[PDB]
Amino acid sequence: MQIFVKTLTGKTITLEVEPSDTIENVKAKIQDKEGIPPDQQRLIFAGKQLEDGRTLSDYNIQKESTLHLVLRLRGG
Amino acid sequence: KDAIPSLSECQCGICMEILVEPVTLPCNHTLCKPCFQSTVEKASLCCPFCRRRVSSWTRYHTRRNSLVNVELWTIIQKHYPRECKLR
Amino acid sequence: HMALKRINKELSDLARDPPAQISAGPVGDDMFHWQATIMGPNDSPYQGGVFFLTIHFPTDYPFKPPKVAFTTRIYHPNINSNGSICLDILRSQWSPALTISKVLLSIASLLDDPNPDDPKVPEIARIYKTDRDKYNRISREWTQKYAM
Amino acid sequence: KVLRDNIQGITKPAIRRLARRGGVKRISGLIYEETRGVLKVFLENVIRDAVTYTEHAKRKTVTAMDVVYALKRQGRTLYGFGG
Amino acid sequence: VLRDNIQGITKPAIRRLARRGGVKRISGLIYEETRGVLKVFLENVIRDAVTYTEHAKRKTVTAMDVVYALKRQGRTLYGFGG
Amino acid sequence: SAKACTRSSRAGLQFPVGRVHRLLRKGNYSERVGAGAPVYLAAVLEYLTAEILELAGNAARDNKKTRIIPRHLQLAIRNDEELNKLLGRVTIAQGGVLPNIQAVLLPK
Amino acid sequence: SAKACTRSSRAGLQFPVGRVHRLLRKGNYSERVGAGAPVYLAAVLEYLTAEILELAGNAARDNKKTRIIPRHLQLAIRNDEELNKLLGRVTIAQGGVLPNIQAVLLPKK
Amino acid sequence: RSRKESYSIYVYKVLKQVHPDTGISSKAMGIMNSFVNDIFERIAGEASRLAHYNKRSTITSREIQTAVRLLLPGELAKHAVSEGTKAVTKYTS
Amino acid sequence: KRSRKESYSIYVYKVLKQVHPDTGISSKAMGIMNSFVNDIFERIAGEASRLAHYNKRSTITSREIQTAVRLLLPGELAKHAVSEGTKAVTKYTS
Amino acid sequence: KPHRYRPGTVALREIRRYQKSTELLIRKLPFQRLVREIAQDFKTDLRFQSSAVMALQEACEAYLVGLFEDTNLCAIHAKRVTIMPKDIQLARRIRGERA
Amino acid sequence: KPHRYRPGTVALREIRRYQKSTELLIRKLPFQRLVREIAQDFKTDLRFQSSAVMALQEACEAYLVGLFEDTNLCAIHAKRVTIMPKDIQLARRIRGERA
DNA sequence: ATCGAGAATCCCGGTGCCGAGGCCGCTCAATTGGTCGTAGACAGCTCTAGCACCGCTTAAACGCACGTACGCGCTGTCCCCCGCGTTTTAACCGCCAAGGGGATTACTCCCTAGTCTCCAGGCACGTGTCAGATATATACATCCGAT
DNA sequence: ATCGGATGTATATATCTGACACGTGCCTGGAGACTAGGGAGTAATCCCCTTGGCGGTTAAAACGCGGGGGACAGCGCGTACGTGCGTTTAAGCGGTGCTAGAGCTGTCTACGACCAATTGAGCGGCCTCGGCACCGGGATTCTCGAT
Ligand SMILES: [Zn+2]
Ligand SMILES: [Zn+2]
Repeated sequence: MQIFVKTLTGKTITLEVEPSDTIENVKAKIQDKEGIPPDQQRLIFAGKQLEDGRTLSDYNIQKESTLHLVLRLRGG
Repeated sequence: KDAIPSLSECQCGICMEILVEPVTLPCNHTLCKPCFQSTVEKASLCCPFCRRRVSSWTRYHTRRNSLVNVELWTIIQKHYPRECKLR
Repeated sequence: HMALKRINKELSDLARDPPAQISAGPVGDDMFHWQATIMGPNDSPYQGGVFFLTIHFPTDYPFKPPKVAFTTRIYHPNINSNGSICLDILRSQWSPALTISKVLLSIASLLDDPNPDDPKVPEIARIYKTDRDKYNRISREWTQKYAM
Repeated sequence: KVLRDNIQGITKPAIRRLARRGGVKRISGLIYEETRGVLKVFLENVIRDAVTYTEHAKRKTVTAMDVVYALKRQGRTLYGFGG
Repeated sequence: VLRDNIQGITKPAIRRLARRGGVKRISGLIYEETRGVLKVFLENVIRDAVTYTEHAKRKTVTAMDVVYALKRQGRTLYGFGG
Repeated sequence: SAKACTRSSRAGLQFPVGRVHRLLRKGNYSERVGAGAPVYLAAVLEYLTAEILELAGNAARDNKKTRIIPRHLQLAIRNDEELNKLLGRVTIAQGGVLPNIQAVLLPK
Repeated sequence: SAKACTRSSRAGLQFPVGRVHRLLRKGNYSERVGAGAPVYLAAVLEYLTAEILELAGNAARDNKKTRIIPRHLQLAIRNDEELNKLLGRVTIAQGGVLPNIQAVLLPKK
Repeated sequence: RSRKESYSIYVYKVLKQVHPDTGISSKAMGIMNSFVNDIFERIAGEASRLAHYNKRSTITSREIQTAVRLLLPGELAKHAVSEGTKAVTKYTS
Repeated sequence: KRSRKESYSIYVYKVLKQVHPDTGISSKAMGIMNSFVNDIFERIAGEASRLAHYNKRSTITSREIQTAVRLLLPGELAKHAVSEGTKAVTKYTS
Repeated sequence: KPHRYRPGTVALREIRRYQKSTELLIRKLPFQRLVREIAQDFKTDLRFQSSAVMALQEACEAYLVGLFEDTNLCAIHAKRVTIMPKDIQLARRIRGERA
Repeated sequence: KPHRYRPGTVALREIRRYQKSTELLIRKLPFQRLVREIAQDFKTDLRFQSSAVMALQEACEAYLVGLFEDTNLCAIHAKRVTIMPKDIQLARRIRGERA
């Protein structure tokens, strides 16, 4: 698929994942394409905090979805 | 002190200008009155070179109105009058 | 005003004596805005790394400290991804006596060795502390990704 | 609209009457200069506190409430003027 | 039962206290008055402390209670808590 | 100031700010407490502590000692004027009294 | 009690109890206010007011007047031993002072 | 306009209860209001501090009783304690 | 182990190190300093609360603390304390 | 031939008369003017309610009466009917007002 | 023939020594017994922490030192060097402790 | 004015001890991010009274003269704290032993803040009237030079 | 020892006026019923520390005595303050003009309350070494009887 992620800096990033793909593969793709450490991300889908236990198939992400990223980081 | 002052030492350590109404800190550091009168509210209330608090001395001298040094002011204005008059 | 004249003396001072691996110049017409370059020291994991940073001066100088920002991206425990710099002299012991040359050389000195006591980024600092080779290789790949 | 040499308004008979209420039988001649200074100091303190209280509240007229509050703060609690 | 402990404050002790105060010559009738005023002060402070202990449903006094009892009377004390 | 750093470091103080804010809120002084009050209160407290500590250290150095003991605090508090007026009622434990002898008692 | 009349009359008092409860709750003294505290406070206030009023009334009757002016209040407060200690720092407006003269200042025989 | 509450009617009722054939002027009435407010503030502050001391978050009757015992002198404190206990006992039933 | 007990030891020690780098301090002085800090804090906060209740307001802004410091401390100390607080407020917000 | 009182009896009569009265003893206008002069120093163009001036006058009168009572006691203590400035200074110092 | 100091010239030495010292001036056990009896008057079978007794002793010492300072000042005001009880009553009356 | 002997105090060096500053592990409270009812900042209007002025009283203040009593200094006398020496007493330090009660956790229950609805108690306003202040005229306590 | 002015204070009676006591409209704050959850009462258990006690030992308290200095009583003085009266001054009171500013009201926007995840500042327990306390020796300095 194609998922658009909007960050607090207004950076446009498009990810190509699958509904059956686990969160680990998605995080690996994020690491490959961005290099940002994994511990700094907890994503929000429809106001629900993402948990690595459930896969993408449970969420059933619609096509062309906007994804928001917020998580506390010490140091600013 | 230093009855024959050089022009270079008369430079204020902060604003790089001839001293105007010098104020002598207990650390024997001299600088112009505007610099101290500003740094007492918008700096850490410590000597910029020595880095130690001078709150008690300033508090005592403020009420006594003994901040200025008449001797150094007079020697500076007589030795270098043309820098003082342009201010 | 007085800040402008102080900037004039300081620019003359930096012109007459250039610090090693350091150059400063006004990119904008306004004298408050500045740009500078940092060159990786030889005795450092970074080799052949040159970076550009911007300097913003407040209305009153040197009563208030300047603000330094890293336009380029550097992987360091004490520097965030955005480019903000966490330095003790910048905020804690800023004094009117200190000058831009001194703060830049202090930034270079801290760039030489991270300080784990006050970690800007905790995970990077701790992974730096655990093993040298991991931080070395991640810094190498990051600096070839960005610096060169 | 300046005010000068007005502390002398506290006349000698007034201080004599106050001492007479206090229970004084024979008053010296140097009392009438110490009493004015003492009164000026006390009034200075109370007026400073009252002016601070009316300065905080963004008002340009002091009130009996401010004076009562200042006196209560200083330890000289006052009754019969509000509170 | 304990009694007649007010005589424990000996004459030399009151003399030393007065010497610290700054007196040079002490009459022979000061001691009884000093004992009386000290007893009054102790009675007041101890009564306040005991009431503070009573309110807390405890059967032993604590230096904290004495500190607050002294603070209530207008005589603040440092170096013991608070 | 910049965000995502400790408030005590943002304000440049040494005394804690979050602790002062919590004490103000949970100490039953008002229903609501402003966001700027703790910074001001901690700044005032730190200034007073720095002043009294500096005076005590000066006294201790004058006494040829390297550690401040309550006697030094008593001397610093009583010798100064404004601090003495502020702390007129409080009693320092094991602090002693200032050396004062009336001129009349001195021998002639 | 019968839990039928008003709260002030339920406790056999004259001072209000609802007003005392409201002042305790909204006077930011504590997070919670007990049910029995306002009754105790109202009773104490009423009893103190009763003593002051009766002493002032007696001092006024001895003066041959039917109204209590502040002078009577000052006389009643200063004359009583315990009330003087309780109200040591209070300054009553237009109260005057108790009449006394030191024995040394009386005329010599 | 605005409404300014006071302790007027209650003080007048107490005065009539004690001395059935006397009166009170306005100045003495204001003095009584100020005195009642002063005593109330003293007792409330002492009770609040007592509640805060023992890590409590409520003001029961015993806190007010202890504040009354602390503030007032001997005979006054005993009489006030007795009066308050009687009032609360008659109120609770 | 016993429950934690809050105290102002670390901050007093840090300020002392900032003023006199080579000077130590004893434990009784720490107790005295902690009591003094608590006393000043209670005085200032109580005065601010009372003054905010006087003007029929529910919040304690920086203005109330400024006026409380202006009232409690002597004038010479009050001026410096007000200046320091104004610094702290104006530097924290930016 | 003219009749005059012995020095001292008039003072006792004034004391007895004044301890019975309860009005004010300082003239209103001079005290109001003094209060205005003191106030205008701290802040300019202030305005005063009448009740505030009356409260200040009452407090000042009560404080001065107390101070004079203490001064008279100090004077009588040293075997002196007359009061002197040293008595006022001693009373104020012992009360802690000057410290 | 044996050396003897003048009457009153060692009181000054004692003053100079004691105003320099900071130790307690009252023996621990007698004061502790006095506190215990005064306490057991109010309530039977109390237990006192050591710090409580120390705080009580410190408060009493400070109060007595202040009272003696004021008494000495009163005595010097009365043109004397000795201190007598009437000075103590005068100091207490002025301070308002007894009134 | 001073010399010198006896006694108290201050310096300096050496030795020993215990608590203060640093370190490590850990548990909990401050940070952060976002959401939402409301506190008061602001603009606008109303109408209270604080300020300034005027003119007519007469009450308190002022300055002067006179007389006296008392604050102050001086002298003399007695007695009582002070300084020192010698002796009796219990404070103080160390040590051991016990158990009472402060302090903690876990549990349960019920007191009260919160919400809504309804109604009468006190507040601002207006009115009648008598308590006390004012004036006028007697009667008695008290002070003063002198018998 | 009082005697008779001479004074000031206390007492008896008319009167009239403005503040006090009371009636009234009403609206805002107090009373009544139901809910729920967190605070407070209760029970069991740990172990800190406070009370109790015996032996040594010795600094501190108690008693006695000589005497020098200070508290206190009596006398003399001259000067500063009390008392009284004529005169100049400004408080005091009434009446009026006005506007600066206290005080109340309607909007709504931004500051602060609330809640869950989280981890790093901060507290409890240990430990060691240096700054401080104690002791021995000498140098320095007030002090007093006799010149
Ligand atoms: Zn300069
Ligand atoms: Zn310096």
